Amino acid sequence: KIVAYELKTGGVLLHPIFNPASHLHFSIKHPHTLSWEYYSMFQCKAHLVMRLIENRISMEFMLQVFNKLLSLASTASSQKFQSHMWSQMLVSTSGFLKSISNVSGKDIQPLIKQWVDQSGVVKFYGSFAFNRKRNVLELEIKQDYTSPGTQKYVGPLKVTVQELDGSFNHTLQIEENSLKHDIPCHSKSRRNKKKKIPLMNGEEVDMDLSAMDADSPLLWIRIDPDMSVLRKVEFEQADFMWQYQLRYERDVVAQQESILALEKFPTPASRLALTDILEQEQCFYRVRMSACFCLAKIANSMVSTWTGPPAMKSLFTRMFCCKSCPNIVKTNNFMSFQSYFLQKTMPVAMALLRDVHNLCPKEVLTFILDLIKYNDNRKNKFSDNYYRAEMID
Amino acid sequence: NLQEFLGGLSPGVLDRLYGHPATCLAVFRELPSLAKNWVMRMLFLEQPLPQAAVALWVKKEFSKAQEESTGLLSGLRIWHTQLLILNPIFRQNLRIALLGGVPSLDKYAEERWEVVLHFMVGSPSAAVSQDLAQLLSQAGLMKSTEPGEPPCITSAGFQFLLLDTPAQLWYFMLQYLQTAQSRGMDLVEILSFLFQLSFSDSLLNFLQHLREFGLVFQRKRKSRRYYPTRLAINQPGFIVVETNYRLYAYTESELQIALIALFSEMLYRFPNMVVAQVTRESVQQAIASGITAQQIIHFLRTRAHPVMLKQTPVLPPTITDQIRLWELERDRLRFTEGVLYNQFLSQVDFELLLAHARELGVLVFENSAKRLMVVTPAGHSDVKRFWKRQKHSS
Repeated sequence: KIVAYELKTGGVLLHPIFNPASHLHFSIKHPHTLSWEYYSMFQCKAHLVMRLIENRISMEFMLQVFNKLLSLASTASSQKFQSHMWSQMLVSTSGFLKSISNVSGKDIQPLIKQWVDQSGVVKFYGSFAFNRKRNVLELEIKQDYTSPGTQKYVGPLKVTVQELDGSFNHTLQIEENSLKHDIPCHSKSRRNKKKKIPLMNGEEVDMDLSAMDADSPLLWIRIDPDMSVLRKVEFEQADFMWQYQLRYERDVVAQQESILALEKFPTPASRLALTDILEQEQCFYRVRMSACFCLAKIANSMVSTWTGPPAMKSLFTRMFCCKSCPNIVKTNNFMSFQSYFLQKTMPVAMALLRDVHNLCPKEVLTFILDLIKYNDNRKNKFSDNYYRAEMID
Repeated sequence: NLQEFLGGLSPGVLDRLYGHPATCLAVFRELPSLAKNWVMRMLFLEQPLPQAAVALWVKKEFSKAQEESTGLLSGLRIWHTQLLILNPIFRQNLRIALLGGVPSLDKYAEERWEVVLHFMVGSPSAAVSQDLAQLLSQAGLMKSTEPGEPPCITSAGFQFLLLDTPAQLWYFMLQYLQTAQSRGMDLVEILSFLFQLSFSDSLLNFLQHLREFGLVFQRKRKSRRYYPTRLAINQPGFIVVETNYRLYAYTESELQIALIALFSEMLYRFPNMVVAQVTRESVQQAIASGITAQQIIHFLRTRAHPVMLKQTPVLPPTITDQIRLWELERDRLRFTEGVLYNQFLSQVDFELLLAHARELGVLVFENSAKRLMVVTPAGHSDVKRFWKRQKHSS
């Protein structure tokens, strides 16, 4: 939301100094002259910058800062002196930074100078190349700092590389003149023997390594995984790396960004990846709800190649319909709250299917109308208004 | 072949080359089977005839002979459609050609060719002739690079050496004509003499070169009259091959012993016989020099003693197979120049880039499973631009 708004119009400036922001058509000196979208993005950027301050100075020290502010205010709140002490209930920026420096011993003045006083987000364009001879991974990260909303980042940058030997984090120092970052790569001895490949968490899984390159061990790369800067990343992986990142990652933002990047690769391996995500309980439900729409877009792009039925129809009849009647939907029992959301989002994406003539097929429209006719809600303890409203959608 | 040589010519040189005395007859004899008769037929016609008649003038069976003869004679341009009357000049010359208008010599030719081959090989004693040496050097079978030192023998030289006398001489004369054009000697005038043999300053020099090759011999202190030898118009074997890679050759002329030593190890030399061994060392030495097993096998077969002619095949299968295997073991590893890009991302987008390097001729090997393509550095400035254009298209 904030990178869309700041690249759209100028930027949000937390803590201006009194104009400080002349790129935008109102004055930021008073709350009653702000646009309402600017007020909303102001609150949004403020809580993300506080998450960044928690990233630099750990969460227990952050809660100690907040407790110190509240304790000064509550010793202030019981005095009777007319504001000799009632102004300890008012916080400022300098007092907040001083309380942070009191509890932690680190000051955050570079982070405050970059993300508060400066009003911009950063844009990262990354591309990699694997050097087989020296066994290194040559990343190439360049910033677009000449757009109207952007600024230049010179700090450190975390990158997480999943190779066959596991998941390794690397810190890169991205100075102004930097372009190529050579990080080292590990072995490929988990392709010699079939062993399980260890993940970002402690677990390990069986991966189908037939799509991987023979010479490179690395399975996927993520630039800034923890969202530790206010950034927009445009990484150029290969399509099998996006499919491996969609399947076997233990991070929902990486699964979402792989869904978002698989729309450019309409190959049938990506259709298999999104269909395996859709069938998979123990995936987070908002990833499957995105995979519905991604599968609809991919299915629209590979018409005159699609083999069987329309997308997600057989999967809908496998998950939510009767075993004896495929075209009759099961009676509504909405007590699971994840297959309820997936059931009410799957025909909405299924209706975006189009034939070679650019008209929605009469197999999906008939399916949606049979979902509407055979709807029986006399048996669940929950209402049907959102599911029926999504059927109209 | 002479058919190839004459086919590789223009109409302007062809009609001039069709001289009255002999050419119209020498080129006629070339006509393999049927073109003789049709040409004879329409030797007396002053009126062209339709092509359909010629087409239907051969039965359905064996028509391929008709088409091949018609194509060959169309290439020779003996006639013109004129709409198939023969060329008037050729018709007149052919009508004028049809009722209109030694034991010491062969030995001399043999000895002269033998001494020529002795000079070709590294023989300390051989006939000396600067013109012959430079002619052989420019024929493509010899390179000197140093006038003071005697010229060595190139790879093609050994292959030419191992050829039989007829083909050897024919190829030598073909190269002679090709170099005659380069040096400026008129090709037509010299060529007509060869045809006339089988029945000016340039002529005198050409005849001198032919005499040096041994095809002709004036015998009268270089008089106008000449008596061509047998080779000018255009024998039992002596090697016995064992099953243990042993050759017993009844050779008295040093040329045969040298030729055998080129690909065999000599052991004994008797007055009327010589013993050699065909070992890996000698065979691979010849192969490295440039020979291939086919020439060695053909040479041994043609110079096969009558004793081993009774057995079929004449050359033992073990010897032949061993020679072939020895030649095959010679080459394994390779060499090329290339550059590799990677990360081709989209599957359907990488297939379009494969056709760009294949049409230009800079593609070595590809890979649709890993999206990898090797491009030679010679065309690197053209593939990258295409890739950039594709990226721009998106």
